[PDB]
Formats: sequence, structure tokens, C-alpha cells
Amino acid sequence: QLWFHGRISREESQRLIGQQGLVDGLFLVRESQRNPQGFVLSLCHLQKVKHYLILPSEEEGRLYFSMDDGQTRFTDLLQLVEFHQLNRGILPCLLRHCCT
Amino acid sequence: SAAIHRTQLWFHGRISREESQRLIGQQGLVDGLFLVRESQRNPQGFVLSLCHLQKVKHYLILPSEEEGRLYFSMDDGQTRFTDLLQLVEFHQLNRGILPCLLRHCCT
Amino acid sequence: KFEGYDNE
Amino acid sequence: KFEGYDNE
Ligand SMILES: [Cl-]
Ligand SMILES: [Cl-]
Ligand SMILES: [Cl-]
Repeated sequence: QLWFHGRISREESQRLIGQQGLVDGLFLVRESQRNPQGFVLSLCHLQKVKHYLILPSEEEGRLYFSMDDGQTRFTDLLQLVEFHQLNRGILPCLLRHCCT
Repeated sequence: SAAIHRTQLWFHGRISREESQRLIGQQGLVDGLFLVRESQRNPQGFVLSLCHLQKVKHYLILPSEEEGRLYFSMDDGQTRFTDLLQLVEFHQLNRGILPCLLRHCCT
Repeated sequence: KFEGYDNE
Repeated sequence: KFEGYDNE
């Protein structure tokens, strides 16, 4: 919900994250402007903003989202976010604070 | 208790291991058929009973606390979940340490 | 690992 | 990996 920012650009995501402190684990999710069927997880780690592409995929008629080409699959963006609030996965840190 | 997992069709309360094996055997022994039950003696612990290759396996789910936040895990905190629903929903799509996906609720 | 269970 | 992103 509050972590989803719609169709904002990468530069805007970096400005929003910088404006709130550059704290480790601060994050937002945005629609990818360069992949229209994808999303981007923008995350602050070690006073730097990183961006992780989330792509949809289909296996046996089942749709899912993944950041690692289907090694870890999620039914929706909420499930991906909730998983990574407790598990790092391929991310360098946990998702800790939602960027307003 | 009124935890959210008690609203789920795969949650069967305090049934025994032998009971879970009979219940899963009665429903076809289909791969991915599963239920979650309360441990008869572990405080706040649960067991995932799962059918794979006509054999029923049992995975202990234990609670743990990281700082002041509780989480559940089947692997001593390698993979952590806030509640049993998040654990089950994850393993419907990802095998994790399990031999197959959770496919059909045993009920 | 947990004795009597299939966790690995 | 994905060009232009930090996925690893
Ligand atoms: Cl981007
Ligand atoms: Cl027994
Ligand atoms: Cl054993």
C-alpha cells in the first residue's frame, strides 16, 4: 500500500529516499518506466540507493513476480515486500522503513 | 486463540501425526496434499504434514524471537515468516527446504 | 535438523 | 542479472 508510488522515475525515487534520511532498509516500489510490465524495488543501503527489477513470468499457466528469474516467486508485490522485510534473499539488507 | 491461521482450510488444530497420515491417505495421497497442525507439546509450535511420492513427511515449525519480534521457521531462522499464513503462501510457490510445493489443502 | 522430523 | 539494475 504505502510503499507503492506508481509511475515515478528512478531519479525521483532517489530524491524521495534521500529526502527522508538515507536510512538502511528504506524502500519504495514503483512501476518501471523502461519495462512496462515490470516494477522496480528502490532501496537504500549504506547511504546509497539501489534499484532491483521485478519481472512477471508464467509457468504452467501460473503468473508470478520475481527478481531473480524465477528462483524466488511471489503471487503479488505485497508478498514480495513482506517476505523481504524478514529475509534478505538477493537483497543486501532487509526492507525496514516504508518511504512515504 | 484467534490467530489468522485458524481461519484457513489447511489448519486442522491438534490432530496427531498418525491422524494426519490417515487423513492424507484417505484423500488420495496426491503430491502436494498438506495440512498444518499444532504440536502436542511444543509451546506455540506447529507441524506441516505433506504428501510427496506417496509418503507423508512432517516438518516442525518453531517460533523464535528476533529482538522483540516473533517469527516462525522450519530451518532455525534461515527463512523466517511472521505467521503461518505467510509461511504456507510462500511454499505454495517456492519449494524452499520442502521436497515439493504445497498444492492441495487437506480437508 | 529436528529429531523425528523431516526438516533438512 | 539485468542491465541497468542491481539484481545479482
Ligand atoms: Cl529504473
Ligand atoms: Cl508419533
Ligand atoms: Cl531423524
